[PDB]
Amino acid sequence: VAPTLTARLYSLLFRRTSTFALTIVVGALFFERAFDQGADAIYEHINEGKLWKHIKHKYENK
Amino acid sequence: SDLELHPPSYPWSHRGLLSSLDHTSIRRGFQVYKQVCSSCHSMDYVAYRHLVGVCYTEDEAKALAEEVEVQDGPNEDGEMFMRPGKLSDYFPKPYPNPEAARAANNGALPPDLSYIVRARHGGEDYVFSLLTGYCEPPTGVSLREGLYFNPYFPGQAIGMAPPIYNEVLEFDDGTPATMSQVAKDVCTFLRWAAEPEHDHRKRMGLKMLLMMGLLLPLVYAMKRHKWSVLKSRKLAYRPPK
Amino acid sequence: ELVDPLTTVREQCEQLEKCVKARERLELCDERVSSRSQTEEDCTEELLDFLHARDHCVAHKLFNSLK
Amino acid sequence: GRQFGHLTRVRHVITYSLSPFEQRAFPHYFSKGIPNVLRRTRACILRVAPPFVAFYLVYTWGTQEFEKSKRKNPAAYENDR
Amino acid sequence: MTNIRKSHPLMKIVNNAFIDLPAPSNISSWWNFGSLLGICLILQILTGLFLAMHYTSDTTTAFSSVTHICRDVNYGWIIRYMHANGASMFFICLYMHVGRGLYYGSYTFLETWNIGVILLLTVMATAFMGYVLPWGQMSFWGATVITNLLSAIPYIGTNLVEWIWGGFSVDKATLTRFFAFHFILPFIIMAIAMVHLLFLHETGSNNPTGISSDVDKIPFHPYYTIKDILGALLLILALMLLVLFAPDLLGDPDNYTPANPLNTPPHIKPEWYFLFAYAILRSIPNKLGGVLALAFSILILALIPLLHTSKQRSMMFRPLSQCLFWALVADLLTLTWIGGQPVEHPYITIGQLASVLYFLLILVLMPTAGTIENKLLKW
Amino acid sequence: MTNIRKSHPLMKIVNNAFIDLPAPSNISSWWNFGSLLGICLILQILTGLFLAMHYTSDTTTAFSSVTHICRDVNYGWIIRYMHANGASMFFICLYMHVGRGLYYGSYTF
Amino acid sequence: AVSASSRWLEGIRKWYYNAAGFNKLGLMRDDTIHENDDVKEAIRRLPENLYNDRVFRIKRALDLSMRQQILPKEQWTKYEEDKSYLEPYLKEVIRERKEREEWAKK
Ligand code: HEC
Ligand code: HEM
Ligand code: HEM
Ligand code: HEM
Ligand code: HEM
Ligand code: FES
Repeated sequence: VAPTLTARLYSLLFRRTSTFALTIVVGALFFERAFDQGADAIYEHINEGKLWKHIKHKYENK
Repeated sequence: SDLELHPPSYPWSHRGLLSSLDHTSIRRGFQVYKQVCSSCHSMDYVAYRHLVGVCYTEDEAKALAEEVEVQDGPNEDGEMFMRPGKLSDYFPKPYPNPEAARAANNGALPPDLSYIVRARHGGEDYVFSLLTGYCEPPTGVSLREGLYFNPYFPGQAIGMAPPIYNEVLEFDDGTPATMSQVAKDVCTFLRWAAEPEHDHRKRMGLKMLLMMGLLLPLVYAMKRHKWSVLKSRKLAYRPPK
Repeated sequence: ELVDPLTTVREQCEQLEKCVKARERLELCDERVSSRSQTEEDCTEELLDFLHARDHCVAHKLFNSLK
Repeated sequence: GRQFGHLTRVRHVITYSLSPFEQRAFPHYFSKGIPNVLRRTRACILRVAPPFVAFYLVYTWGTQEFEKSKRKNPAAYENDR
Repeated sequence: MTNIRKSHPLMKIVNNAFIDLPAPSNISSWWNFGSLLGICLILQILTGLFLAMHYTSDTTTAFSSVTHICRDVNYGWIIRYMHANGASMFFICLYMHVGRGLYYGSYTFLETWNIGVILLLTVMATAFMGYVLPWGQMSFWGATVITNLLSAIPYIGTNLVEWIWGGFSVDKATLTRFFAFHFILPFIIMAIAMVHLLFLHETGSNNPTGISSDVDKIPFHPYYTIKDILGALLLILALMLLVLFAPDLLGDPDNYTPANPLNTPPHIKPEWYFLFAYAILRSIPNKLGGVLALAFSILILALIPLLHTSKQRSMMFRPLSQCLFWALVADLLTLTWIGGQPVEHPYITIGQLASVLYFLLILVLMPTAGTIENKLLKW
Repeated sequence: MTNIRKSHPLMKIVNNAFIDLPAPSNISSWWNFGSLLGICLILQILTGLFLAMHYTSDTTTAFSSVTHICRDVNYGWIIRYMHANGASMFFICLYMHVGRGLYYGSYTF
Repeated sequence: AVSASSRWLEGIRKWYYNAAGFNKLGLMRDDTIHENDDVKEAIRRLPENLYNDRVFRIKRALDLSMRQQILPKEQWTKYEEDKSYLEPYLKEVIRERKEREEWAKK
């Protein structure tokens, strides 16, 4: 039997205070970069042809 | 003491929560102002900065801006300008002055329409109806000559002669121009006016929501985690008695 | 031409019951008005009501029907 | 004095408790709690709701009472005279 | 307290008015409010502040600046509404804080009450001036009304009008005087805030049960702090939810209309929360009568602690009065909608009805009830 | 402290940080300053305040308002200078407070 | 001027006395009293056997509030069940100021 990630991760990170805090400080970076991107479509995928991002393709670069 | 009518609520491109504006009609409805409302009612508050939001290419509306302006500039080097240059500029007012404005419309004072939506009760359908409705004077009524009978007007008589008929104009697209369409194509325009951020601002709405459902159960977990002890109490009265 | 969907949709709604119903009252008013319009009598009150439910019908229809 | 020390005098109480890790944040949360809804929701509801109902009537009552009073002039006096 | 970081600066010894503040066991969410209140106050402070920067009060120009604010200023629009949209929320945060007061009748604490009294009275007056700032028509006339309401004092009334005015009109002085007040004022309130807390830390908190809980207390730092953490942010949601999706919902005041001194709007009501007070103004035909009616009407709160007659505190064990308690609740909520309407007769009478109804509820019924329960309960 | 009006409101117990604050015997006028400082601060607060009323900052207009202030405003002139003329005095009140500091080197605290 | 109606009164008592949770919640009429400064002196004169058994309830009592869990309805306190134990000692102190006050008049 092998320790589930938690047993590992706790021994890995949450135990040592910084280490615990460290990945916490890490996670948000990629997160928001991933988060900001992934959500926008959900907004945008719903909003289609009503915005020059879609509209101005009619007249953009002439 | 008129029964105050209320406009039936219409669906809209923006009506729903996440429902956005569509600039295609917005572009068109502009021309209307560029055609019609520049007659009297002004809008003072927006620069030519619209460009790409109403889809106008930087050049497109700039060159479009260029023609709009053009006044004096030679008073002993003290000026304003012809030909606006940049986008910061606003529209020329068809009247310099309420005196000049009102007399021209003969006692009527055309309002500036910039925020007027937020002024009037009942959103856009107020106007779209007010656009639509013109009725035949009932038997037993008369009007001031300029006043034209619509129950939508509060006193139900308005000096505004109905502007909109089918094909008042030709759209920028070339879409066949229709009283209702010409009317309805504008109704998105001012809806945009008072809130340029409207389209943009909704983003935060979806942004915050999924952000929001995160933490509360999380918090809700933590709290309980502490309270887990208190609600777990036991008591024992074991008096030496 | 172009005929609109707008006024097009009107008649299908004003076809409905309460429309002509009050529309009769409009006559009933105006009929009574007709000679008696010498008196204060006027039908504006009624026509509001007619138009009131009129377009609620029109609501569900022609907006979807326009461009 | 020192807030906790001199509070009161107490004798022969005993307390029993666990680490929070010993247990869970949902010890039959659904199952156990859902009944509790009633005994509280029934407790006050006897004492509280009805006054509002009276209000709500008045809301429609007076409005309706208002409505006729103006809305139709050819009512008390019809447009005859 | 050996090497405790509490005493090392003497300052943090004071900080032990919190960590080790003992606390009652059973506590409704309804005790979040006291702490909840200050929250709004802070978050506000910043908003109107950065807003204060780009805005200017100049009778001709001022309103124009605002247009500039939500439009061309970086994120100018989110900010205006924030400071505003906190306001009503804050008030609903208010009454609740009061609300807990009587339902547990904690007003047994004596001058503390009176403090909580005055503390409020200023606050409403504050945003009143704050509401002038937008310089809307409804602002203008609403401003114009209440001073014109003041004048009725039999001898000295006159000057004080044009004294506060600083003239015959609503003009600059009237405005830009206030832009000091509507601004300078709330700080002193904050200064006052702590005082209102001090007294409470004479005796320690009150409970739900009207029973001294001293047998059990709790260190504050671990726990209620948490429930705060929850209780705090919850506010923000609706607060942030209203603001974006349906900004103008509570933005029921409609006037961005540049105020016309000549022109009058079809309707004048103050904003939502005054209105019952304003409603009661209408009631008395005597214009002076309504004044001593209106202003006194709230002053009753001072008078409550005089009327506690019972032998047990918290209402939740006296069922009968509880009815009155709720009975009063809607009665307040009633005057709203009446106040929410013009001056036609069916409402008028109805409005005329609840007025004297109102006092009777508090002033007589409440003191009357408990007496009998004692006798009923053999006390 | 029997029936002492210090403890009756708990507040005035704090007020006993002053009445009974012990104090040194030999003291130069040079120890007036600490208390002296706050004086200016108060008197100021009012002056710029009532001044703040009629004045407005608008880049084009603002300065003009000031002219209006010392001239057409009731006693407008006395007031402007006050708020101003306190200022430097206050600063000279300042350094002295410092001045006492080193000459007795009290910075040991 | 009540005899049969006297009997007819007690129901509402017994009813009303059941209409306030403390009968369900395990209290008495005594322990629910508002605080009085005499009660202080009163509580002074209580012997522990009396004093203590008052106490342990409150501790037990409040606890349920946090969890809002009312006692099993049988174990609820009953109307016939009563003890005024507090009041008689309360009664004495009352008279005491009266006498003093009375003398204190003149
Ligand atoms: C005849 C010049 C003119 C035309 C063209 C014109 N306006 Fe009208 N408009 C007026 C005047 C003047 C009034 C008020 C008449 C009166 O007061 O009796 C008015 C009425 C209005 C009103 C309602 C009055 C109010 O107080 O809000 C609005 C809104 C309005 N116009 C906007 C528009 C719109 C939308 C169009 C395009 C359909 C338009 N104007 C075209 C001059 C004009
Ligand atoms: C924004 C205004 C106020 C703030 C910031 C404020 C702050 C607080 C805080 C932090 C508490 C402690 C927690 C609590 O008991 O609620 C409190 C308690 C209290 N306040 Fe204030 N309060 C305010 C308004 C008032 C008002 C208007 C009143 C009375 C009219 C009042 C009277 C009380 C009372 C009686 C308590 C104790 C209530 C109890 O024992 O449950 N407070 N207040
Ligand atoms: C509880 C705290 C406060 C309340 C209820 C309040 C009241 C108001 C009111 C009624 C308005 C106008 C409403 C509106 O514009 O929609 C407003 C806006 C404003 N308030 Fe306050 N005020 C408070 C604290 C402050 C603070 C802390 C500041 C400045 C730091 C301030 C300054 C302003 C300013 C400058 C505005 C202009 C923004 C605007 O009017 O749109 N107020 N505030
Ligand atoms: C307006 C600014 C200040 C005010 C209102 C103020 C207020 C006071 C007061 C009331 C005292 C007690 C009386 C006295 O000892 O002078 C005091 C003492 C003192 N202050 Fe401040 N002070 C101010 C500025 C400063 C500054 C700028 C410093 C140091 C840079 C300072 C350091 C001290 C010291 C060292 C003492 C004790 C001096 C002694 O023992 O004689 N203070 N201050
Ligand atoms: C030690 C306290 C203060 C100092 C040293 C100070 C500094 C100044 C300065 C340098 C000026 C311009 C000098 C001049 O106009 O001749 C001034 C004027 C002014 N100060 Fe302050 N300030 C202080 C406190 C305040 C306060 C409390 C207020 C407002 C309540 C305030 C607001 C103003 C205003 C509104 C003016 C305009 C009057 C004018 O500039 O002529 N300042 N103050
Ligand atoms: S004060 Fe103008 S009508 Fe009452």
